[PDB]
Amino acid sequence: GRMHSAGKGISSSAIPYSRNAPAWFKLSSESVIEQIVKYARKGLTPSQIGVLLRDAHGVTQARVITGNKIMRILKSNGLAPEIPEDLYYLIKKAVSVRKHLERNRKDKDAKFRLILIESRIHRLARYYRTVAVLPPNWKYESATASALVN
Amino acid sequence: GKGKPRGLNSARKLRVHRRNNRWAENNYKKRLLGTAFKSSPFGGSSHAKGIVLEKLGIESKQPNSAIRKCVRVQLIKNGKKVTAFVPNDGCLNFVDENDEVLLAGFGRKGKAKGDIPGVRFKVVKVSGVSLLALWKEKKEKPRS
Amino acid sequence: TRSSVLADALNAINNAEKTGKRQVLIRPSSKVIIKFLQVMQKHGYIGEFEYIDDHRSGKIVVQLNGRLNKCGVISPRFNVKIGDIEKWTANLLPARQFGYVILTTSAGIMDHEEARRKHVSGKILGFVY
Amino acid sequence: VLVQDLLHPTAASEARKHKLKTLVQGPRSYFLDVKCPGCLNITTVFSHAQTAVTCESCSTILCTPTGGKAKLSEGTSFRRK
RNA sequence: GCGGUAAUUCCAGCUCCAAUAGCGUAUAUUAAAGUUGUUGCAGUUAAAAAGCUCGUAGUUGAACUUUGGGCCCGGUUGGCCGGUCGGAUUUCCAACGGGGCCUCCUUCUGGCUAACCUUGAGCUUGGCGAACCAGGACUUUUACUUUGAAAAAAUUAGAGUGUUCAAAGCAGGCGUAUUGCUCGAAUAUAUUAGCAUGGAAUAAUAGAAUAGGACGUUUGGUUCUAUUUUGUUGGUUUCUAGGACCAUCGUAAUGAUUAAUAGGGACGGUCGGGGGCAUCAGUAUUCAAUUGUCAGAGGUGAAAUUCUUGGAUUUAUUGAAGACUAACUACUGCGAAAGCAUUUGCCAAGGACGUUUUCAUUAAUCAAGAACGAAAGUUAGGGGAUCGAAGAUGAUCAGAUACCGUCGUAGUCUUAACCAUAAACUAUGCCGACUAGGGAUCGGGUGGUGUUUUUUUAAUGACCCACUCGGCACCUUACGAGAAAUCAAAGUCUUUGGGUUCUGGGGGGAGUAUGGUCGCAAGGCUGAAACUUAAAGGAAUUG
RNA sequence: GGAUAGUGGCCUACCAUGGUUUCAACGGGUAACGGGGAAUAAGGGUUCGAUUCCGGAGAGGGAGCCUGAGAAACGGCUACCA
Ligand SMILES: [Mg+2]
Ligand SMILES: [Mg+2]
Ligand SMILES: [Mg+2]
Ligand SMILES: [Mg+2]
Ligand SMILES: [Mg+2]
Ligand SMILES: [Mg+2]
Ligand SMILES: [Mg+2]
Ligand SMILES: [Mg+2]
Ligand SMILES: [Mg+2]
Ligand SMILES: [Mg+2]
Ligand SMILES: [Mg+2]
Ligand SMILES: [Mg+2]
Ligand SMILES: [Mg+2]
Ligand SMILES: [Mg+2]
Ligand SMILES: [Mg+2]
Ligand SMILES: [Mg+2]
Ligand SMILES: [Mg+2]
Ligand SMILES: [Mg+2]
Ligand SMILES: [Mg+2]
Ligand SMILES: [Mg+2]
Ligand SMILES: [Mg+2]
Ligand SMILES: [Mg+2]
Ligand SMILES: [Mg+2]
Ligand SMILES: [Mg+2]
Ligand SMILES: [Mg+2]
Ligand SMILES: [Mg+2]
Ligand SMILES: [Mg+2]
Ligand SMILES: [Mg+2]
Ligand SMILES: [Mg+2]
Ligand SMILES: [Mg+2]
Ligand SMILES: [Mg+2]
Repeated sequence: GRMHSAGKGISSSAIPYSRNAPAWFKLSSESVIEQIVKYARKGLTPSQIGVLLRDAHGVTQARVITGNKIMRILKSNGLAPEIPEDLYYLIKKAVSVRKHLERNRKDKDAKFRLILIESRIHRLARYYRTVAVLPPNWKYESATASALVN
Repeated sequence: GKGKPRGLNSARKLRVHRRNNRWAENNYKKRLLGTAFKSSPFGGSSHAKGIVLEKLGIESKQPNSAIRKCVRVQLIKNGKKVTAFVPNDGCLNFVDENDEVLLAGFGRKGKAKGDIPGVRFKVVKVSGVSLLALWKEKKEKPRS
Repeated sequence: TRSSVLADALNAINNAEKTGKRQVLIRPSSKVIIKFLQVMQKHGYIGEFEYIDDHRSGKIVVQLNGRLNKCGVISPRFNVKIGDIEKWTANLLPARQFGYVILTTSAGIMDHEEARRKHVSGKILGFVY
Repeated sequence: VLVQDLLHPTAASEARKHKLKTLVQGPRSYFLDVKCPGCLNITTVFSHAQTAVTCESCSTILCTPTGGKAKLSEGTSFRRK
């Protein structure tokens, strides 16, 4: 694996077998969806929303507490971001590494690593265009990348 | 995956790949380039007729010491010059000079036959009277 | 990545038979796995095998025995016609009185003889002998 | 070897196996029920909490994130859930 | 290969041998050739893994969705009877796959109304449309495979048959031979594409996700078309008949597959001689100034060039320059490779780990196209302390324009821009899977009344033990491979198929010629032929 | 619209800027007429097919045309070239 490296580290979550959970839960999903949306109203992404519920409260997954997923929960309430959370993070890393090169001409390491990052941006924009979540003729460019992050 | 693609829809790769590597063969090289037409003093033919120019004292390759008694022949149809061997014991006497001789290869398919350097043709007929028949004194060379 | 689960599954079956074992673990146990082994166990080459149902893709544990000689996959799965069955069975079978060529037809998965008994053809999956 | 029961292995070996490479993968982690000192305000927390979790009544601390399990507060009490 | 004075090899005689009305030679072509390699080659070292990484095209790509229907035969799980004292059986209700036979399909307008509830007394007057048809609005599209028609004749295989046999040819054969009779002149093969047709496993494709989604015996309405009748033909109408569209009451378990020991990303604590910029230090080397002292010092195998009583070397004191970053420093770390080690700060990045977080197949490998790419080299500066291609000398020597000694410019250093090479080597492309044991170590983690230091005492930190994930490696053996050397990969390859990229086809000529192309240039990339010829090793063995 | 026996940029006027292409266009070579077939082949293949049959082209090279149902005909005609 590790498309843009040589690493082969298999380090990931292990979802429990029991698709119903946790068998010691407090009040049901009617309050979970209310808490998920309010964390979404303050700008937290589903990754951050899921982590906060997972540890601060007890939520193995919002996917077994509620039949839906967090992003679909946010999407149904009208809080889906203009770009998917993952793509927004590749873009910001590209903006950060691009500004670094503007101060350091000779950093060829940054040159190699910026190329790899944008290729991941391209392979996601291409994928997101087929799914129709992102509009077509949507292209990443360096000129508008900084304005797109914020 | 053994190299070569195995996809059911990769016949295009396999056929084109085979075309590019077929050039490393020698027979496929000469055939399609038509070198024998453009080179190899004959025209891709097995025999040619020419005029004897002189006699030669070619010496034998290692390990061998002998004189081979060949002749320089200029071909009729294209004017090219070749060296041809006169095979038999004492058959250089029948090919004296200016005669119109017929030549054949040596069976090495375009290269020198034995310890004779750079000679890839032999005399098969002098004055159109079948040189072999002269060595066995069966026929007589024409007077003119 | 993984392209054929059947290639990985059958390779695991052979490598356990080469080393003398009676069992092997199969991941990730596609549908064509069971159909391939279901044919294999009807001819006595493998016998009992078990499906461990994880919620991801499934697992298969097989109980082996020394009957099997080789069980592989021919990739790609060529289209074989009813007249071309002979060529496949001559090339990749040790003899013509035993061994089976597993090839998928429109009527499910079957051996080269059941195809002749039914006079149907299709694509080729593999071989066991 | 060459005859092993892969169907029902001993749990001692299953405890040794990585959480991915076992018979059926599952989370080795768990959820705590930590008693905040002072007011009861019983709350639940992840073992690898990964955030500085704290209660609403007295929002000082319950745990600290770490590269492994979460270290609990020095003075507190917890019950395995 | 024979032939240089005993030729089984030439020239002949004698004898023998092969094919034989034919035999030989030359060239081409086929088999031999698994030396074209789809089946079925090779790529550590013999020829060949591009220096490395990125990535449109191309090829390949985890798993997941109900099984025409019947009639018999026989197996495996179950199931009372345990009628034998915890062992097995039959007439059995079921499932599962085997073997043999016969083997609804989207509706409506209408007919045969059909198979007819049709029954008239034991052959009668009246059922539901495909079982046969004309039209109706819809119709998810493919690849694949079966079967059928078509693929001229001759030719190919092949049936029959008198050329006397045979190659042939399609003839011929049978009678009382006075009148005559009669069988044949088959059959098969024929890829691919098109047509018709059955199957629907495998591999794709589309649908219901800010529902403009489906059914609708319903309810307003808009629009269009239209036949037989109204008494005729046209110009207006009503319902009726048929589309289409529009809204809610009315029906639905209303409508989103796992979450890959695939991938991307997030987070938390780390980690490292990863990168860039600024900053700091060390001693050394050279030089210089000051001081004492003395005559040698340097170099080498031996010397000599060379510096020296105007003080060389050495000692002492201080300073400057530029480069390097010792010992720590190892079968250890990081990086795509090239490469990377004094110190601190700032900037951005990254692998591994942990994760009951998130997305959801975004993936593997890649023509064309590119980023980086040691050293040397180029252009322009800065720098120019060390060492130092050219050169001057002293040697050495038969020569020495070489090795060695003394000097010594371009460079070594740097900024800016080119260069694109290396034995850029693991002479091992990348991705994925499985197959034997052992210890050590790095990063993260897990558990343990373990040990130590703090506040004897907690947390920590550092150690110990067991285990685990990832990594740089090492040890043993061969069931395995190989041509051996050797190899846990170079294994799972005549029992030959996981995906994919690149390269090779006897040695040379030759990385030459030529034409393009890049470069300021040096040259890089691409790249033959004519001609030549049985002649060097990968590997081992004995000397 | 003209022309043809007819469709058609076949030709003409006007209008639009299209059409083919890494699934190899376009260009170049062929000691290339194409097939039915021939040689050799365990299987897969390789090489050949000017040539007894089918289709196409040509009458020394081009062009043009009469007659005729049918020819751009050549043992028909006209011109230039050799
Ligand atoms: Mg992995
Ligand atoms: Mg394929
Ligand atoms: Mg070598
Ligand atoms: Mg080599
Ligand atoms: Mg290499
Ligand atoms: Mg694809
Ligand atoms: Mg089709
Ligand atoms: Mg996963
Ligand atoms: Mg971190
Ligand atoms: Mg660094
Ligand atoms: Mg002094
Ligand atoms: Mg270290
Ligand atoms: Mg150091
Ligand atoms: Mg790749
Ligand atoms: Mg090279
Ligand atoms: Mg190399
Ligand atoms: Mg591997
Ligand atoms: Mg380790
Ligand atoms: Mg390492
Ligand atoms: Mg070759
Ligand atoms: Mg060669
Ligand atoms: Mg020799
Ligand atoms: Mg050797
Ligand atoms: Mg027109
Ligand atoms: Mg027009
Ligand atoms: Mg021609
Ligand atoms: Mg003809
Ligand atoms: Mg003509
Ligand atoms: Mg003529
Ligand atoms: Mg004419
Ligand atoms: Mg004539």
